[PDB]
Amino acid sequence: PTINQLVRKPRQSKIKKSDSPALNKGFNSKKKKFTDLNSPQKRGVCTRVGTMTPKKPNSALRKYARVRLSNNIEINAYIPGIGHNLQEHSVVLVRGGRVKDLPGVRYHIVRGALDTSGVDGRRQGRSLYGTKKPK
Amino acid sequence: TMTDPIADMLTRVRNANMVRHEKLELPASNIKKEIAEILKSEGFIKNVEYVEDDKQGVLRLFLKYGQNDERVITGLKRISKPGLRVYAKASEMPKVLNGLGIALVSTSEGVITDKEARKRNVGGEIIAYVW
RNA sequence: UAGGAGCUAGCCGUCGAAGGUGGGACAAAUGAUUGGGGUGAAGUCGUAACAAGGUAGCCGUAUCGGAAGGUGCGGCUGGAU
RNA sequence: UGCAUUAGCUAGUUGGUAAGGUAACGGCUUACCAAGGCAACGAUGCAUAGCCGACCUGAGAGGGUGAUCGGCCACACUGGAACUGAGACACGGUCCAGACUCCUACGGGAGGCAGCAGUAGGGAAUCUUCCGCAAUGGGCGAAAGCCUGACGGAGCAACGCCGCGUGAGUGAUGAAGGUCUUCGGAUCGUAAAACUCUGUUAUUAGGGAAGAACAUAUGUGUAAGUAACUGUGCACAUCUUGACGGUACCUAAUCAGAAAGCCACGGCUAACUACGUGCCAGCAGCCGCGGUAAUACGUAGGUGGCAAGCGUUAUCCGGAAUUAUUGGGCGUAAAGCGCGCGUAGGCGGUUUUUUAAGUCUGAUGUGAAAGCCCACGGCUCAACCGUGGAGGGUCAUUGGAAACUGGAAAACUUGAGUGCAGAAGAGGAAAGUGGAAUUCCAUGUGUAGCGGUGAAAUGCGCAGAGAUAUGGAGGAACACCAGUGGCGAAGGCGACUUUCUGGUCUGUAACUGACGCUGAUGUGCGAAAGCGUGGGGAUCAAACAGGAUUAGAUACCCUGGUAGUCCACGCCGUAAACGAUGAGUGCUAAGUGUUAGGGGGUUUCCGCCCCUUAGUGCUGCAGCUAACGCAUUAAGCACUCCGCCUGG
Repeated sequence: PTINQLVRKPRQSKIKKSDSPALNKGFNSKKKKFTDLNSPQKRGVCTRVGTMTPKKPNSALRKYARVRLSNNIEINAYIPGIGHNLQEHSVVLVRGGRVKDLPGVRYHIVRGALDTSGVDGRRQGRSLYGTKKPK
Repeated sequence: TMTDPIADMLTRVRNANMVRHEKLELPASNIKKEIAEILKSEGFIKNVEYVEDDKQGVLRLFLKYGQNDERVITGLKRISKPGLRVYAKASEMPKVLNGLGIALVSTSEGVITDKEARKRNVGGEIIAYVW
């Protein structure tokens, strides 16, 4: 590329693709508007868990979660933990992550927000919580 | 194509000095030959021999190189064209590479040179990066 | 009597958020509605192409195809015989 | 303002003259002015907007940065008319629509959170319908006053930390201590009981104290002193002052006292091997483990990396210049164009010469905070605050002058434009070279399977299908010239006499002075499948027939035959059009035999030898990428443009 006939367009770097539509979404209910304000506080509703009649060979027997927070908008997320109260009509909060031996699933649901269960089977990873922060 | 002889003729010369061809030709000129006169006085080459013709004649070149068959012609370049030049002044000019570089020379206030104006506060013009 | 000219009491035209009318636009639910892909054992098809994938053929290319596949005319090597 | 998957924008318009009015000045309206003016400078229009620093930060380049936080605009129930205070559309002004709110005893009235708290609410987030004007602040007011919801404070907090935090190891290694046993005494261990060394933080109980001074508060009287002492400033000095402190400082009261968890014990995770553990549970970060020998799932005494410590979540960057003048390339890889032909342009070659306008301003007044150098004070260190110089050495202000230029006067010629042979021309076309079996056999016949075919039947078979020639014609359709050859915008370009020989083409090039590549323009088509008329089923030909392999068709098989095939009137913008490789100036040791055109020697007997280039090929130097492999003619080298893309 030239420089003097480059004044019609500079020789520069490139641009961004789509990333995490849910992390940074909002909603204005005034005039059927649709907003964005970059907050982790965006909600949904607890619906479903399951799969369908295979074609590809991905072997895994673990929980699917079409399961979300207060106000309904359909997503595909994860319910961590084995003990869980996520059947219907739940409210939660969500953060990110993926533990191994899990195919493709890449988010979470925080424990003990509004309407879920707690963590039971781990006793050697003891002293978390970091803010109300004694020894 | 030869805004600089280092532009297109260097396609020939960079191999010509690999093969020790210590003499060549150049278009007739007065500033172009002046800068090579600076360089041969520095001892890049033997001497800028002179023109046979009048208008764009053959100025003879006589290119000495390093006694070790080495070449310190570390690139020299310019962009002259009707459409590309400096309609612009070295009433001040700095230097690069701690004064080792010595290259093209062109302006108008009062005769010094690229390396002969390193100290003036009305400098010169440097392009190459010699060391 | 300001009556003369006058402004309020009276008449000739102005916009005004407003107000409500009208046809388009966007939507959202979605309709005993509805097209593309992926996805989850692929049970559907041979390992269809990769060993000339069992027959080198190919590229634009009528062609039908639930899916690996096929037959027509112009350029081609991206081939063991 | 940014933005065409937003383009042709606009009409007293394009904003002087006369009337009018802004402290100023106007099409601001009017009698005149041109359809003009605005233009892919993407005007129009869409989106958006209070703006800067602010922070973080890529090597420097320097930048994204508004929450706060500071500065600079606009709005204060929405809106509309007027009034207005010098200015108001007014945070707490009228009439109002509007809207709701409340009231209604109906007769009508208005209200009116964007001060600052909290009220419903929410959240991860905003405290507390927080304190008082204590001080400072200012509007009006001598004096004096209030607003304080300004101001300062009270609580809030690893949002992020910080110093102290956890103080003493001596005598039995064993006074006592056990993940892993075909245990040895070492042993989380002179640790340990009990404390060598001790009295800080630790709580502490008060003397208490500074700060607590600033502001008047008193005439003794001074200054303004008015004709003069005086009311105010105030030398007196009556001693104030906290939205904070009987707490700090101190006695040391206090005692070895009143103050520490992480993934794991997995290769990389350093945290030990074990068991219930048998790819199960489930820990689970690059990746795992787990299947009768789990280190790992679960668990564990220690246990690891640092400690008020533990891991994450949105933002930027380290990571990774894996985001490129500086600090990307594009054949394959992130990417290089059927194509070429073209205007502005980018860049096309310059040889001279004048200006000082810019090409590290001279030196200084000279410089935004969490941010140009040092000094500081306080910070339990800190947590964090501020202060001065340097005010810079950073802009302004003064300068004029090379060997570029803008400007100014000359010409030259490689990138541009004018003879020639016209060789090959298939560039792409214009007239001739002017017609058969295959369709019946009418002359004449003679036969069963010609056939279709792997083998066969179909189609064809009796004029006797296929037959004969002077004779009887044509339906689609005119292979010499034979090597690594010549041309077009391409698709591509093929019979030849010829054409223009246009143009290549090399030998001459006879000659004015940058007159070009790519790229706004614009140039055309691009092959077929298919494509808008007679032909066309004549050939071929899908379909059908009809045949069947060996133990399988209607298929490899196809004549009759469906069109189609095809040429005299319309083309698409597609091919492995591939160069997977875009087109200008020139080389990269170069070589290489050669078509063309030439110089020729020798002329040969049209040939041997040298120079030759557009190429032609071949290799082959440098270079090239990972290698494929490219290269004097790229997949290199230094000057031109183009477009592509830096995840897909």
